[PDB]
Amino acid sequence: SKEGSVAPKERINIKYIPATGDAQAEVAEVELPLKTLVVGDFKGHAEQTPLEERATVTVDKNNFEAVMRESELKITATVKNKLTDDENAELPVELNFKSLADFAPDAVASQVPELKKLIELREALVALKGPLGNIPAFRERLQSLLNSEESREKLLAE
Amino acid sequence: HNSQFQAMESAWRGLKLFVDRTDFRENNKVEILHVTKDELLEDFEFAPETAQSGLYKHVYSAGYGQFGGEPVGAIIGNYAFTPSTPDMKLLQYMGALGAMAHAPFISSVGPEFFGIDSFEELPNIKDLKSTFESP
Repeated sequence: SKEGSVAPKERINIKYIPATGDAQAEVAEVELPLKTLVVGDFKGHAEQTPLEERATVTVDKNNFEAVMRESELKITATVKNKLTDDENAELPVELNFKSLADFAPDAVASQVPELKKLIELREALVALKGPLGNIPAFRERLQSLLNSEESREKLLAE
Repeated sequence: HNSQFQAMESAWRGLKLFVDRTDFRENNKVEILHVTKDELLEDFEFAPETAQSGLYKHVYSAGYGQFGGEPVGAIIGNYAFTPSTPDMKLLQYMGALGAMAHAPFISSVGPEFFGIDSFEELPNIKDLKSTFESP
């Protein structure tokens, strides 16, 4: 960290060392944004901490998916069971919401294990419809399964 | 195509490419110094200080450090630099010479500087930033 210089003399000795600079820190009167405080019940319980210790979170369009994920909106309730022939049956659920698409029935039914087997039932039926009507030899062996009733029921349990 | 002929043809016909392009009528001159690259580091080992070297006499004092003499704009290095100690000791003694006479020393690195030993495999290098952070 030393500039190469010459021996000093009656001749003039130019050297290059860059200087510290003068900033003179510029004024900037920033203005006040119209800040609102949305207050109200945003989760499914009553928090045990008193009000003077809990915090306010700032939400804009870019971080709304992160504020919703870190809230852990866990909605646990007992709802009516309409998956069988019982009218007086009930079925509690367990919900974990991390995005705005978790309100949609694609992700609500995916978090209910009684509905994970019904979408998997439908996905197995959409898979059937493609190769069903293309090969006309499927109905030829439906009558063979109509004939072979013993070996068919042994394979349905598997 | 001999190593004594071609290295002494490129170092001399390449000067003619520097003489033919530059317009000497438009206030330009060029000095020609015969050193060898192994002699020059010995000449910086010769003097105890870079301000008493033999190359300092031709860059600074015979040119710039002279009443009425024309000063030196830049030093063309007709060299092939390695990253070894006899070529980082030279450039340490050419950066200090270039900071005294105010003239940058321009030269070139070789194929072996990048560690390829044959030059046409340079675009095959997929990360050149990590090559320079080697011990």
